[PDB]
Amino acid sequence: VKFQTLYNVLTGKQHLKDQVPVKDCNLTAIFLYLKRVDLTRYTREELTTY
Amino acid sequence: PELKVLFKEALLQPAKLLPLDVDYQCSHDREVVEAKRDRYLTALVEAE
Amino acid sequence: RKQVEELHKESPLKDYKLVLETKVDPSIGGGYILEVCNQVVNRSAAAAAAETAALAKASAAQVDWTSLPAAPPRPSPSAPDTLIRLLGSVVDDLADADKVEQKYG
Amino acid sequence: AGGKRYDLFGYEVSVATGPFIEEIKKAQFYDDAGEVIVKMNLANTPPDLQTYNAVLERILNCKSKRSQPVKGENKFAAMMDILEEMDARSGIKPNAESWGYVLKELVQAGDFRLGWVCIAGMKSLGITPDQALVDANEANAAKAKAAGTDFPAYLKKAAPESFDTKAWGI
Amino acid sequence: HLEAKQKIGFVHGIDGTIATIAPAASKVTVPYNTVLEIAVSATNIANALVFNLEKDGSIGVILLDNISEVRSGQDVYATGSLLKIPVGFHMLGKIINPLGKEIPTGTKLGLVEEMAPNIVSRQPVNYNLLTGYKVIDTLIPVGRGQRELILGDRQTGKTSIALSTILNQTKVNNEILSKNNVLSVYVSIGQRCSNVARIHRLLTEYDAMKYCTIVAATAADPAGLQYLAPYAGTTLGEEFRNSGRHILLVYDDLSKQAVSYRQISLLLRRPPGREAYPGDVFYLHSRLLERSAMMSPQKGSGSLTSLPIVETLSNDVTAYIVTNVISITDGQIYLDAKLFTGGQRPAVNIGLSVSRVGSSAQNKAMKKVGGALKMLMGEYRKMAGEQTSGSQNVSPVMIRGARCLQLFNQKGPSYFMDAIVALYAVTNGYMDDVKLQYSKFYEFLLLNKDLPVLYGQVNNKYFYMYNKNLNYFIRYFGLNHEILEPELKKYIEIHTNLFLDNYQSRMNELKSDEDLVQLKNLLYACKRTV
Ligand SMILES: Nc1ncnc2c1ncn2[C@@H]1O[C@H](COP(=O)(O)OP(=O)(O)OP(=O)(O)O)[C@@H](O)[C@H]1O
Ligand SMILES: [Mg+2]
Repeated sequence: VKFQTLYNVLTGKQHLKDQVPVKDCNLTAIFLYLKRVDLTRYTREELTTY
Repeated sequence: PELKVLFKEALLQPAKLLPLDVDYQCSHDREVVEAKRDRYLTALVEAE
Repeated sequence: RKQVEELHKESPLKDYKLVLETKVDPSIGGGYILEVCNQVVNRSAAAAAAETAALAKASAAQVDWTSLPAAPPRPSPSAPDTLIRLLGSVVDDLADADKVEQKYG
Repeated sequence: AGGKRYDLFGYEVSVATGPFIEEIKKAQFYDDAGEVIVKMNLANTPPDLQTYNAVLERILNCKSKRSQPVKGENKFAAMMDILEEMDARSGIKPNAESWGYVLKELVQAGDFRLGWVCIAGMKSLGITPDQALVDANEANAAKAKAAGTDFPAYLKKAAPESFDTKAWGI
Repeated sequence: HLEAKQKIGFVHGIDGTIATIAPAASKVTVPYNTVLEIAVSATNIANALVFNLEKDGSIGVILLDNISEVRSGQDVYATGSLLKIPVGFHMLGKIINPLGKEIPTGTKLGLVEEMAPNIVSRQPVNYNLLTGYKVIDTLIPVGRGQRELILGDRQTGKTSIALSTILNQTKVNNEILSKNNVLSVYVSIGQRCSNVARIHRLLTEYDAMKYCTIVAATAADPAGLQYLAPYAGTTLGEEFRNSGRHILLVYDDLSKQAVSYRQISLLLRRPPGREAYPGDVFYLHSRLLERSAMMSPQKGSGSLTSLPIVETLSNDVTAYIVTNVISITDGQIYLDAKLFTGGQRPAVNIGLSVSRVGSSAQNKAMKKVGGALKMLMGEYRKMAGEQTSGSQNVSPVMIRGARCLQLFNQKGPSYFMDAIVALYAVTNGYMDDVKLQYSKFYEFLLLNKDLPVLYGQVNNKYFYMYNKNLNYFIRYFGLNHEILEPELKKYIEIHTNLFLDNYQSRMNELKSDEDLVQLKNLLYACKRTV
């Protein structure tokens, strides 16, 4: 059930409250797309700026 | 001259001045804390 | 049987004899139901499934995995005086800006 | 305790307060002291000045109102609402020890203007403040005056000469 | 494992919320006012209370929940106990049903119907309750245990007073110890679910939900549940009352509870009475309101305040339920549709309002200001009507009265320090040279800003407004004390002078239409933020 909900969050079919973004740190603390999560760990500003 | 020494010390250890542990508990995501840190550094450079 | 006459013993009257009747219910296909001394006990698959589902379902609803950010408590700021000495005007602006930025990002 | 205390109705109340004071002194979060008083009034052992002073000592010496922190907790508002309870509600009048704990809290917190208020209240009530506290109060005042921290910054900011709901911070 | 269910019979007839239960077996007994569980389905269970037991074994029943699901052939079982609800600290922060069910959003069982304390268990009140509004805290004081009525027309400001009173407690409760806190319960009867959700979101916004709980009996919800809700809120409060804690309780509103009881009675063909009501509605509200009391030190010195709400019709206090509640309550807060439409908000009519007990609980610092403003308003009510546009007058009475009525125009709860000083200035004439429309700005600029600190007039030693912990010295010593009085006078004098010189003159100097609109916007903002 919860695993299915996690899979739905990664799929984007189900979203979090108050429009919270999906991140590995965010996901870890709650509990091709996966490569995008590991990317999500790294700071966005650092990636774009550098 | 004391004040100049304090600016040099503050630039050398900007993070030491802040309470890192409190802010780190508080922020769910590290990125938020990082943005706060960047703004403080820029403000000190503008001050001097 | 054991449950039957034990329930008959728990009853206020036990001097009287005990008779047992058996019936069939289409709606429920598992378990039995027993009635003695105007006391009913339900031990059926529909009823049992509903009870077990209530425990699991209620736990699942309490967890509320979907849409569950975690926010820690905030202590007093206790900002150092030396910081404030260097830039008193702006540091105030930055402290107000921080909270807004935390909510937006 | 040969003296016998009575309620407004004339019923007898018990002065035996020692075990509750022992519970207060053993506490490490200063809301449990209030919980002690709540369990104490139910036993018809209405608080005495010694108990309120133990509560004040507990508020001062304790680290937090509770195990977990609280938004807006102040040791001073507790150590003054309890005195309002002492004087107004219960009729008991505080002593120099009570105000002394209050002034210790104000000195630790760095608030110096309210420390002068506490000093003047002590003096108007015939109480002699401890000079070790008022000297530290004046020292904190000198510190705040030297660095311009005598007041916050948002007060000394120049006001908007033009009237605007956004400029006035509303 | 061993748990069993006791069957008392089957349903025979249903009529709306009411029902009749036929016994299954002779020589079976059901106790009176006991809840009964109807076999709705294999898992779903209803709940229903007895009101009469007949010679024939037939039982009258009031269905509290799941009336749409009840049918005739269904089983009926007996719990064998009174109607009880879970109560405690854990129930706080949770909107719930009267029975105890939690209504979701985006061990200790207390009795619903319990006798009120006797005269020896009670006590005259000594501590106040701060509604956050100046009219109430000044002239219509509210003690803890003092149940004071709110009367008003539809859309007049009745619910907002109770919500602001609940919200005002958060700022204090976080500071002081938990014993002197004011927890709160809010019973909504007959109200729309959207309004309850808005109330929940607001209380969660201001972080007042941790101290507050809500009982919901909407207009769509059945009638027995609406009749039962305030008794359940009183049950949630009685635990904190008898446990030495204090608590507040709100009823929005008892005028709709009576309609639900009228449904229940007339569906049972009970002999009606005045204005269609059975005649026992007085007892219905008295059972509820007498439970609100200030308990004796023998009983913990706790408290249970009650701010009920009642809907008049065309400003008529001579209705039946209104007088029935005034005959029970220890006061009255009369809000008027005329003043509400006339911009005065809260629309309290001081003449038709009174607090029979709050003078004992009022703080001395507030007591003196309230005596002064009471004299002032008793003069103002006469000086305003005696002229009837015969010839205007420029006297300090009418001036100060108009200034103070503008101060009473208040959108949300105010702090005690913020409440006194603004009225001290008017009673003592410091706010006489300013204009009417520039009173709110004055107050805002006095409290949220500090002109003396801004312009360097730092001659005062401690009296300022940026701290707000000075309130607890004002609450103990009083402003008329030798120490706070001169510094207060100097602060207010400097504020008046700097206002009249640097702000008011610039206001009068403005003549551009866009500037006047900008200023009116600022004044409407000051009318809210204060
Ligand atoms: N002091 C005030 N200032 C500005 N607006 C107010 C004030 N008091 C109430 N209102 C407004 O009046 C409207 C209704 O207020 P409230 O909810 O208290 O009415 P009510 O008496 O509950 O109405 P009803 O009896 O129909 O439920 C709301 O829009 C509210 O914002
Ligand atoms: Mg309303």
